[PDB]
Amino acid sequence: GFDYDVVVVGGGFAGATAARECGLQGYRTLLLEARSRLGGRTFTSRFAGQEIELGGTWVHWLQPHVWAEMQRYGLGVVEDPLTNLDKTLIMYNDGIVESISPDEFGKNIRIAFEKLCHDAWEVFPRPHEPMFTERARELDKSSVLDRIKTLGLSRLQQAQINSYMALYAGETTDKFGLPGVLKLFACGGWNYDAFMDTETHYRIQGGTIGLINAMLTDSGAEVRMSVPVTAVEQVNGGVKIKTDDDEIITAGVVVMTVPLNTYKHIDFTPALSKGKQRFIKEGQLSKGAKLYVHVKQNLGRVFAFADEQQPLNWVQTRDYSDELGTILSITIARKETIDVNDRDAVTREVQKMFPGVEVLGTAAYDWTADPFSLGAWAAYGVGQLSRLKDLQAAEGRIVFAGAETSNGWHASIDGAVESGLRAGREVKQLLS
Amino acid sequence: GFDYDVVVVGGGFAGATAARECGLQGYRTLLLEARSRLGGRTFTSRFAGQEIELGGTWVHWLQPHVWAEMQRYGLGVVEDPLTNLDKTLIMYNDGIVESISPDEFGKNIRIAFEKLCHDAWEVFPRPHEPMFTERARELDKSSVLDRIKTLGLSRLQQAQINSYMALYAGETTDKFGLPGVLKLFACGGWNYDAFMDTETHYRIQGGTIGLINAMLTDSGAEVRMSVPVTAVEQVNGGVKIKTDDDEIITAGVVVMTVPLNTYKHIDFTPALSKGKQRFIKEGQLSKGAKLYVHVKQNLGRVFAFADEQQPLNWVQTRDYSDELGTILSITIARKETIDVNDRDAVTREVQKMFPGVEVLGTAAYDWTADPFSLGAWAAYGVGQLSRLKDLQAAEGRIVFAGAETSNGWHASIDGAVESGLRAGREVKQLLS
Ligand SMILES: Cc1cc2c(cc1C)N(C[C@H](O)[C@H](O)[C@H](O)COP(=O)(O)OP(=O)(O)OC[C@H]1O[C@@H](n3cnc4c(N)ncnc43)[C@H](O)[C@@H]1O)c1[nH]c(=O)[nH]c(=O)c1N2
Ligand SMILES: Cc1cc2c(cc1C)N(C[C@H](O)[C@H](O)[C@H](O)COP(=O)(O)OP(=O)(O)OC[C@H]1O[C@@H](n3cnc4c(N)ncnc43)[C@H](O)[C@@H]1O)c1[nH]c(=O)[nH]c(=O)c1N2
Ligand SMILES: CN1CCC[C@H]1c1cccnc1
Ligand SMILES: CN1CCC[C@H]1c1cccnc1
Repeated sequence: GFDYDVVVVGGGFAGATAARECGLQGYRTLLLEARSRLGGRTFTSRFAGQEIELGGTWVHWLQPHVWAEMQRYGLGVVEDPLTNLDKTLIMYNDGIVESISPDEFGKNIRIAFEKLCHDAWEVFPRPHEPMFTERARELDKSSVLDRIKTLGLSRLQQAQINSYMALYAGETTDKFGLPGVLKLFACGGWNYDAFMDTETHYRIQGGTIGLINAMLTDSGAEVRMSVPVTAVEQVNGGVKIKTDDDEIITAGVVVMTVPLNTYKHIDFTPALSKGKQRFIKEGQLSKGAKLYVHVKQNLGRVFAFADEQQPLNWVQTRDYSDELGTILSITIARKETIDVNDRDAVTREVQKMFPGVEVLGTAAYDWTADPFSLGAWAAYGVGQLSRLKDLQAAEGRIVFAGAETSNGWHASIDGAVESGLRAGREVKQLLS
Repeated sequence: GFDYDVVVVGGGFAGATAARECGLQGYRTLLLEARSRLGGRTFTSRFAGQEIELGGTWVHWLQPHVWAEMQRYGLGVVEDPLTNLDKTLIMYNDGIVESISPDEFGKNIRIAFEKLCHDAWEVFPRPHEPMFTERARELDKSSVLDRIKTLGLSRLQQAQINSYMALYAGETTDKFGLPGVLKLFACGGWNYDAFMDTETHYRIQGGTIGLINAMLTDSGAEVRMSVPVTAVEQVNGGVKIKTDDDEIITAGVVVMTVPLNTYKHIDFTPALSKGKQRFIKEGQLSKGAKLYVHVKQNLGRVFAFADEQQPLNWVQTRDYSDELGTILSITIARKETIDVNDRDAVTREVQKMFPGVEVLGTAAYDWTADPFSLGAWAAYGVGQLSRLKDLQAAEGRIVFAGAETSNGWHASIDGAVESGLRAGREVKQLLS
């Protein structure tokens, strides 16, 4: 006799997926979202006359959960200009920007990545069972920098791969866990060309928010925004959920999908297991941010890495023409290197990378400062992947999901969807 | 005012998927299946104390649609013994059986396959859009043998790759379309090690029939077996469906999922488009069959190719031990090379490959003789992939699906599931 069969906390991809799974079974379903918008660590917006994605953006058909959703809802891919590049740049830690022949640039990051992931087949034959091999557990004592130091890379190759890895860490690479990277590489078919294609090439037709809305419309669930959950109590065979204004909603089961780094906002009664408490105290690593810049010049199709002591770590073209100029998509590994909301600073750093351009505008999102993400994409520190099952475990009538808790594409939209399908299955089990 | 909102014809993976999609929307749904069982070109059975799969068997997490279903229903993988092989054999067209070091055997098929598919990245950058490039249309004038003749392969390599390709054709390789193979290779991450892992390594926990049953239970649809549809007439804004005993069922929309090679059993009014009629007159190529053999000896973990003039084209171990002996899974490219239901012949051919073994039993399935498949897995002849859209097109209130009609993994369970998700979306569009 509860208010709802299931309450889903969080309206990103994990929560939207879980609510869709539950609603299609006929369960009375409520989704509670803290922000005044949906999408979570994805956010569709507009800038310089284009639709832009200020969080998670790119997907691929090798990513099984999100691709199946795109198949169900009839969403095509939209290709960003990553082939036939006009310029490929590396900006080293010492501030030098060097233009590299695009063919040579791609050959060298491929060599570095395949060397970094040389044992991916042996360590992760089953990337959706991350601790399947003893070697993966042994490697979880090492960081990505530990391995980079043994590869004998050239100066170009070392700068490229350390830029790539600092971005995926949202942190310096001495803190970044090694097995999680090998596992993503295995997910992308154990080969660099395939894996790179999955990461920044194709966007969703209609945007991330379009797929969120399709799922929630399908679900039939009641959806409420601007309602943060601040406490969850298991009592009377179900759960009592309290919001910041002390209203109480009861439910048979709760699906938690909030980002790991935000669990400090929520009091659990009884306390969560010690393993989960350890993960909550640690958090995940990433301190990233994202921004678009509109410049007056037509730079064509460009790509740049910047190493971890520099701010503009991953740059590529979103749009270009003589009439428009260029819109650049820029992802930042560590928000401490640049205040993406400080336009003067942004203009200085962009000109450092592209001397002589005039900045006509910017659009930025500081995911690390946002109270309802407190960080960016999921990134495991040393030793954390080994303990993933602690985060995944159900605790009585509370089910846990979110990209951090997925087995496969944990840094991606796909991993969020995966965790939501798992959550739907677990809700069905708990309501049987 | 029809009997049903939607009638799904056929209870293989495409039909089970479509019925699930439609039932979860609340549409009044009926599935009609011709055989007295479900599963279509998959069939879970029992032999020598083990559960066996006499049709489609192996899946992979790089296959997005079937993997997402396994995530939803909580189905793990079951690994067959393909690593650390004890014996790898090649049987040439001239009947010689040669034992090859397993490491060398794998190196040589990898070289042959990567050479055959050397241009897969350029021809199929988007494997789910098969005619995206002009080069793919140009290559659809050539057969797989046409390309093999230009590779300069060794005797071992040519025999290995021609065996592999005759199996995927279910026919001799001079008739097999080239682009469809390049496209499957692209689906498997554009690399041989990944692609091979997707094809014969992992089975579905609980079997193909377990996943069919889960989908149809979820669907809530009414399911009727031993009811072949023999005619479909579009009339009165919907469809009239006639069965072999002249009963008539009416519906708003019909989803056709029967195998292409069986369309001769069904009269359409009005006639289907000329493009579809051409495909129906041509059919798809494969003439394959499958069988398991129980021998008294423990052969360990074995793998064999046999070239296309010989019958046992793809052999691997299903189970082995000293107490049990060995169960071998054998797939046959062309049913004209061996009568899989003739036990004496099977014993002769197995002994030709494994001289000295004692055959204790067999279990076989002649998919090419079965009236409700009239062939095996989908295999395109020369020029057919270019015309795929003709087969996919809706015709008024009739939607078409089945693995032959998919864009990606068309030779697989995954492509069937893909086509069923597409059909569900199209039914939703037609009922709006
Ligand atoms: C800048 C940037 C860039 C990328 C990416 C992320 C970021 C930040 N990613 C990763 C991808 O965006 C990410 O993995 C998923 O969006 C995570 O979805 P979840 O639903 O797990 O969490 P997510 O954080 O999206 O959703 C959780 C929800 O919980 C809410 N919430 C928090 N506390 C709450 C409370 N107390 N009460 C109620 N609700 C609460 C939040 O407001 C949020 O809506 C990505 N991926 C990819 O596939 N391709 C890409 O290109 C990128 N790039
Ligand atoms: C021997 C063998 C081996 C393999 C495979 C196939 C075969 C035959 N495949 C391919 C895979 O099995 C195949 O692609 C799908 O099962 C096809 O699913 P569909 O639903 O498209 O057709 P499918 O043929 O399964 O379903 C069509 C249904 O329509 C019914 N029907 C026909 N005419 C009718 C009528 N007039 N009225 C009513 N119903 C009618 C049939 O009885 C059948 O149940 C495979 N794939 C893979 O992923 N891994 C693998 O290892 C293999 N290996
Ligand atoms: C594809 N991604 C997953 C998480 C980070 C992200 C990414 C990669 C390159 C540039 N920006 C974001
Ligand atoms: C994995 N497959 C798809 C269709 C044919 C099939 C196959 C491959 C190897 C041996 N038997 C069947």
